Amino acid sequence: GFDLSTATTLFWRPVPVHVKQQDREDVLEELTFRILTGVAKQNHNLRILRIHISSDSDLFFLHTLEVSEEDFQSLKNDQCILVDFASFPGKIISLLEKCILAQPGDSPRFQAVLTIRGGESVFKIVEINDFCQLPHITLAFRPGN
Amino acid sequence: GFDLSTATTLFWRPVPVHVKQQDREDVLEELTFRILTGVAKQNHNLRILRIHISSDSDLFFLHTLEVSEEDFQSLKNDQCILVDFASFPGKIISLLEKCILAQPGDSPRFQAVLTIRGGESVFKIVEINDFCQLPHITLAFRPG
Repeated sequence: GFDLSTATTLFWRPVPVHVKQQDREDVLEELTFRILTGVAKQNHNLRILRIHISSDSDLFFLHTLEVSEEDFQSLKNDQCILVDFASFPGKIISLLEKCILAQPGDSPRFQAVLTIRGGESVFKIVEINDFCQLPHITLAFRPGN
Repeated sequence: GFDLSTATTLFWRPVPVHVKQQDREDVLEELTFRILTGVAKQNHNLRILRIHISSDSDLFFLHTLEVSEEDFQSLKNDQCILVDFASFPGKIISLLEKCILAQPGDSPRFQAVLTIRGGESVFKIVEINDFCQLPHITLAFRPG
């Protein structure tokens, strides 16, 4: 539903992700994240944020998230987000940066987690401090483009 | 149950708390927090953690939280706690210290949040950054 033609790519580079699957060991792999901002192909007046997860090893490992300004309102409440739709894609990049610059000796420590299931995957960026683990943001991705 | 005689207080001082009860203004008031450690009178091997929140008046009414090592197992799972029961009170104190030394111009900023909903009060310590608000720990308290 997203218009890839009239779209602006703010982010497109590999990001260290702990890919978790049920009844399987955790696989740490460099996954490619592409963050796009623009309007829908169905509506050129509705601003939609798009995040695409891909892989260099698996060509058809595709997970996609599309969030409009309307759905962000419910997401802002559940995630207790303190910014509006404008600077929201930027805050994702800031969190994604911490995962990239993450070091085993860092405290607190950030890492990207992607839990794959049947027909839905759950992506999140968590914090590992000296006490507990905190999910900074939780997003739901769908298979395909 | 809890042996008040053989109990050690590790923390007892007022803490700035943002009362987020109902849906009104973020009422700020310093509440007195007390963290005790001890064992059960029936089972000396069972270590017990006691947390007391107060408003400090002549009523001496206290909302208390009691977490034994058995209750800690269930608490460790939900809150994703990565430390043992021994270092657990010490980490709570550290978060309480951050709330006290917190300033409006800090980023990120720690603060204590209180919410009272029908008898049960929900206390949690959250982090205020440039993006969102994240609870580091969420504890339920009971009257008396």
